[PDB]
Amino acid sequence: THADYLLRTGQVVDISDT
Amino acid sequence: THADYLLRTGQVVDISDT
Amino acid sequence: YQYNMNFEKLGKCIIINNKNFDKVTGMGVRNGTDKDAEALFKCFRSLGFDVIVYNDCSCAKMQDLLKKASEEDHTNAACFACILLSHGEENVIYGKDGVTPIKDLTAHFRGARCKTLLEKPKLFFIQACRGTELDDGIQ
Amino acid sequence: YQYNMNFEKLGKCIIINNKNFDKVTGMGVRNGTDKDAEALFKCFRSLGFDVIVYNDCSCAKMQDLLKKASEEDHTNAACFACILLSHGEENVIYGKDGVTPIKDLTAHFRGARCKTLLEKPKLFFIQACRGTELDDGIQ
Amino acid sequence: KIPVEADFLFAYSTVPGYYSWRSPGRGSWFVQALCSILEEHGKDLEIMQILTRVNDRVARHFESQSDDPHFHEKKQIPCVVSMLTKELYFSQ
Amino acid sequence: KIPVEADFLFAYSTVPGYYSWRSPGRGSWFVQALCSILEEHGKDLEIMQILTRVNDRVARHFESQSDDPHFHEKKQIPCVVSMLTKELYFSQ
Repeated sequence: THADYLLRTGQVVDISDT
Repeated sequence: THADYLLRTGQVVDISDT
Repeated sequence: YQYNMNFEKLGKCIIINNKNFDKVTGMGVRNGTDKDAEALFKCFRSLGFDVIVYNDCSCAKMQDLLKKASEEDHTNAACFACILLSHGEENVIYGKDGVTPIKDLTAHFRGARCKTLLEKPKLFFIQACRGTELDDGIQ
Repeated sequence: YQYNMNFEKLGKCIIINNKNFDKVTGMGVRNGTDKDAEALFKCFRSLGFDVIVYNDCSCAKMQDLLKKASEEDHTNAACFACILLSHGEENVIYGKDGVTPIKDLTAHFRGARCKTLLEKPKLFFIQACRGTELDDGIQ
Repeated sequence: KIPVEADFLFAYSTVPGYYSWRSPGRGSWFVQALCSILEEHGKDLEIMQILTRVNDRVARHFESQSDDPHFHEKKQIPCVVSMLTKELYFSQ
Repeated sequence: KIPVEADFLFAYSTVPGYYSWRSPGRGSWFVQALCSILEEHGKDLEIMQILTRVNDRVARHFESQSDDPHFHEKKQIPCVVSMLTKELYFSQ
């Protein structure tokens, strides 16, 4: 899966910046 | 070992009684 | 800030006292555990909890026990407490007939599973081995 | 009581800031970790610690960094703190080149391995993943 | 909105990987101590203060005795895991 | 004699098994909150009061966002493991 990839590689991040 | 056996089966108690 | 304690009652305190285990498991008798259960019940009762003591529970009973406790209406309760007294190993506790992971026990009180205890303190006191390591001490 | 804070210095504080990882590990770049390290530095320094920041540390560095730290003399120190910033996994933190169990880092301060800190607080702040579960939230 | 894993507290009698002592006479160390501290300070201190004191008591007033050297004079320290989001007092 | 496992305290950014959040713009949720609480009470409150307040701050004031739906509106709760035997104040 792709979602899993980003997570196991630690790339998922909070975009609440804006 | 007897030590490991007594421990996994939780039979080792504290004898500070007396 | 602190948790709000203005409720009709403080809550329920469930005590699981496992002393005798089936021959199979090979686990010994936990002598001194009846003294523990006696002390704990006496103690949590005076704090104000509604104490219930269960003895030599199977893995099935323990799950059922807690599942149905989490299905009750704790709306008028300040918190919840559960004391586990049994054999154990890393991440698991013994029933009289076998082993149950602790996470499955505490899971019944997580989020949607018990909307009634949300924002209220859920306390778990666990008297059980977590391996066979021995702390030798120092100085 | 409370721990005795009557000593020359509060204590040493090590900050390990792993941001860029080896292509091999496959791990991503932890953007925003420098922001955490700068804040932590300014923060713990104001509390009174002697803070040192080490970046992109390999697993070998992390071990040594902490081993030698435990070999020092904290006789005039009150406590000790270590902050770890990195990718992680259950019971594990990533160095730049690989993974290292958290228990091997902390073991350097266990009793006989650092008599200077016996009876003194040893604080480990750990900002690292511990799996990939996500909390959906409730209510 | 809040985390499903919030507001839980686990007071373990021992640290991960270790054995947990008990006396067939007076019961286990963790429980004996947890109770005495609760009797006295239960209506005054906060559980963390309560449990921190419990940690101190089983760590200084308890050491094992065994006719076997493998299990003689051993020590024990409890383990408190916290996800509480506020202070907890059993009172008003 | 004291236990070799005593006097250790761990402040984890998340509970076992979960993911730990951060925004490339402001940094980790756990750190932003630890620094903020420490910046305001570091010298007045006990270690567990601090960490307990950090637990509340990241539980209530943080919530994720992502273009991907499988990562939107998620939460987090820090985990504190204490084997401490006394109260800890940084005010020397």
